[PDB]
Amino acid sequence: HHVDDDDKIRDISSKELIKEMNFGWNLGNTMDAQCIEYLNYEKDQTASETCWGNPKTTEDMFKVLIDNQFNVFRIPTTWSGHFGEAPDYKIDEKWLKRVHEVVDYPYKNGAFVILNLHHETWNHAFSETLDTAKEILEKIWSQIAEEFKDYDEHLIFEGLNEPRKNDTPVEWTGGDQEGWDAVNAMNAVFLKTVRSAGGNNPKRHLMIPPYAAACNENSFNNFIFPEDDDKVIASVHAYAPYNFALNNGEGAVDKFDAAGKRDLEWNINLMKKRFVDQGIPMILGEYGAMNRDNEEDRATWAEFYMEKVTAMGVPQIWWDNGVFEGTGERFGLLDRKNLKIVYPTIVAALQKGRGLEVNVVHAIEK
Repeated sequence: HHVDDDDKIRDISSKELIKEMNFGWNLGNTMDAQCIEYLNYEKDQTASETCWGNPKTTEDMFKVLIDNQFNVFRIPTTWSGHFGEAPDYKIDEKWLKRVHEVVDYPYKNGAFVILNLHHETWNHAFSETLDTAKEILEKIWSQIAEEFKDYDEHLIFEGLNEPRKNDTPVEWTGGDQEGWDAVNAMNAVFLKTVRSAGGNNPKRHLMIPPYAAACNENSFNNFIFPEDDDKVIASVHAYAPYNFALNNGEGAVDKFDAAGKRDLEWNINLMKKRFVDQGIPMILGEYGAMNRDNEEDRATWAEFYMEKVTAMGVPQIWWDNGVFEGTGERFGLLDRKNLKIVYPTIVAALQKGRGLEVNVVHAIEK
């Protein structure tokens, strides 16, 4: 130990590393917020951060979550609108500086941080678009890898978010050959680009999604996961059971019933069979259940899903968009302005289901 550098990145496998993860939270609707048309990014390259209504991110927001034993923070980040033309596609310096500031909030506090490319307009899973998309991917990921090359293993890159065939019948059903081929080609570019960047990047842990990051047989069966790289993790998003957790139309329910339970087990089984049983590390980078004024049902669900993915060594990361009111997706858990856990029974259910001591700190008091 004694003579080791403070900069050094541990050479450790993703399967071992993820045993250090408790469970996670996304800074949603923030660095991913995309208001290219409404705002004027050329005149203020970091105003997008608060354009969907969240406050400007602070270090104390992460400290509250750490106090509750969250230790992986995903920072979904939309680059589109903040970078220049071909052939350099240069990221604007002020936007990169702010993204760097936000990553440092959980990072400098010793937690895990995932940084991705989020609501990109240019990386859709189409054939006639793919050449450009690979070119941009390469240029963008080079810059980000260069910016953070000195960061240790706690900073993970997730190459793409939900790459898919936007506005076609196969957008959300798991895709088709054109989409599968495109997502595989883009993932391999991301992977090649980081592994050959400077500093710690060769040993950085890297997440790649199947098509749409979808938990579904089509996507899973057609996803190509790399040989002999022990530092790659599959990225999957799964708000199951959809009718309870995320559906705002006719099939929606506010009760976690015996059928929602079976639907979630089925989904967990698909991940188990595709990844855990194949010795592939995976992280559920998004999940959540909206508030439908049903705290006890959401607590039971969250404990159940946590205990099920914990029972298999898979961490999951709550999607928190800061939204608590309205019709629309109420995934808020942290009140970012008052610095309070709004649904402490949900956080207790995550601690409990993870196998941790239950201790919810900074609860609202109602």
